[PDB]
Amino acid sequence: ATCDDGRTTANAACCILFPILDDIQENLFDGANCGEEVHESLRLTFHDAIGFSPTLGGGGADGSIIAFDTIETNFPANAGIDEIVSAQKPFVAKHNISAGDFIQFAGAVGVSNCPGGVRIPFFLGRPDAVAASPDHLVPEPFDSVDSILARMGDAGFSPVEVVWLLASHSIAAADKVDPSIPGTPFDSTPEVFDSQFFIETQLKGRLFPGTADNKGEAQSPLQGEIRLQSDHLLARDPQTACEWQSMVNNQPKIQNRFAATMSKMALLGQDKTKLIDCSDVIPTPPALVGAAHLPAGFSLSDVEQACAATPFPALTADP
Ligand code: HEM
Ligand SMILES: C[As](C)(=O)[O-]
Ligand SMILES: C[As](C)(=O)[O-]
Ligand SMILES: [Ca+2]
Ligand SMILES: [Ca+2]
Ligand SMILES: [Fe+3]
Ligand SMILES: [Fe+3]
Ligand SMILES: [Fe+3]
Ligand SMILES: [Zn+2]
Ligand SMILES: [Zn+2]
Ligand SMILES: [Zn+2]
Ligand SMILES: [Zn+2]
Ligand SMILES: [Zn+2]
Ligand SMILES: [Zn+2]
Ligand SMILES: [Zn+2]
Repeated sequence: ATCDDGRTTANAACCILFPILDDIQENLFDGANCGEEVHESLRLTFHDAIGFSPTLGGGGADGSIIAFDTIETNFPANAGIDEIVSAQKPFVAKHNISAGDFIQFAGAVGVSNCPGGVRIPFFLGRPDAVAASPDHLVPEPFDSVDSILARMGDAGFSPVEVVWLLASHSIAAADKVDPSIPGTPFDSTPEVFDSQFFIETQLKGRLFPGTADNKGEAQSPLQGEIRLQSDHLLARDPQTACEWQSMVNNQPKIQNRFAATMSKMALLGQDKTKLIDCSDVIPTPPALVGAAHLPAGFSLSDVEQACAATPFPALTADP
């Protein structure tokens, strides 16, 4: 199909997305960059979708975190998310798509701006949210591995799928974990969707980049970086350590698993056979330019190898 302006897409119904794409690319993403708003919007896709529990309720990827923001944004685990919700609200008001669709669309658009990134499958047609998420559904950085795997499992994700989804932390920072140093990234390349995150989480911790007693924070190996206690544990726990290490310098796996699992998350609470596939409106992501590697002055002796079956891979070091 050919839309009013000459752009094409497989299903004509997808045409309404093109002006929305242009609007968000300039006005939310600072001109199609992989920056702060991309990161927050990708976080938002998760804090929307994971509000889903067979026992407790919540409609999943339904736009509830916008529609019921007054409730959801005051949950402790949602600290800091009010900023991006308030930034997305005017676009949702202005355009003719549901908040659930908008959140997933903005997340997939944003991720496509990141070198090494992926086009997450996107489906159009979610109805407006009809309930707030229950509290206590979003994993927290001071939660155990057992707790996180049980929560994500409750929502339908296996342990390997949790690791795959945490490739998100390759383009991410924290603002509230240590509010003395807001905006500190989880890897040395927060504007590149790469395996740096899985390498750097495996390094021996050395320092706290800000203050030293924050709940849910572990030592970081690098002054410009913050480490979550949840990521420290997942990189090391016998349940997840071997999958974690398998991501290192495995960019094809990161891409293919992240996109597939994000699609599954984007569809929590929904039914893709009632939705329309609009994946071809999402832009083509830029490529990686070079290999993930150790930071300057590090070596493999700085890696806390945690997988019994398989030696951590050789890596070069930024010299
Ligand atoms: C599995 C358990 C997870 C835990 C415990 C966790 C925890 C956290 C924490 C504490 C922050 C920083 C919040 C702040 O202080 O500003 C954060 C940021 C973020 N998370 Fe995770 N998260 C998890 C899974 C996920 C998943 C599945 C996604 C997939 C979309 C995701 C995407 C992000 C992004 C992109 C950021 C950066 C936000 C920003 O830069 O402002 N997270 N997460
Ligand atoms: C039950 As919980 C994910 O708030 O520790
Ligand atoms: C004290 As809790 C179950 O919200 O991690
Ligand atoms: Ca929701
Ligand atoms: Ca990165
Ligand atoms: Fe509201
Ligand atoms: Fe913030
Ligand atoms: Fe580097
Ligand atoms: Zn900006
Ligand atoms: Zn922000
Ligand atoms: Zn519009
Ligand atoms: Zn809780
Ligand atoms: Zn908790
Ligand atoms: Zn942020
Ligand atoms: Zn364990």
